[PDB]
Amino acid sequence: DDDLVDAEGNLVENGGTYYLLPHIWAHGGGIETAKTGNEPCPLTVVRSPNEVSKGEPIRISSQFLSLFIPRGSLVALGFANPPSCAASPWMTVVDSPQGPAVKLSQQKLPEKDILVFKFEKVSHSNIHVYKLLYCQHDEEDVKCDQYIGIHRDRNGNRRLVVTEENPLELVLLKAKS
Repeated sequence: DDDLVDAEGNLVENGGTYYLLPHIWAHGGGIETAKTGNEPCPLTVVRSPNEVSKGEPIRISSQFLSLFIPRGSLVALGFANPPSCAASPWMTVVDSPQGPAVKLSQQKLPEKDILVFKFEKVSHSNIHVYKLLYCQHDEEDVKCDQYIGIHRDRNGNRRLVVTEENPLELVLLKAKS
């Protein structure tokens, strides 16, 4: 099984909320949302530039009713408290000229569209660190080797998108009740 482990050494609970913090303190803070481009509201998933900030608590769920999450299972990431305008708390990946980007949606999407992430163990580390993989849809299946990284746009928003270098390396801190 080899279940995902959180920042404090305890197994990650399937469906539990966690702050997705960068391994390296300097990289910034937690995950949030921001209104960018032509969006009518905060639909762009970004990383806070402030270290002291833990971002939004994020629910991490697989497609099973298991208590924990085996390392190779696909996961969906949703905000515990999504911005009012999103139809559901779940993140999804949307194509574009710039490339695939993590966004929220104004409509409820099918599971196959939100269960597109996968955490990957970062080797050479004492605390459990994980890269965040994006899993596209080949035929009817899926495949993940594209990593999610950060792209700072013209206004300083550190948008989460698929990048080819400097992928996110997170630790999952358990959010409080």
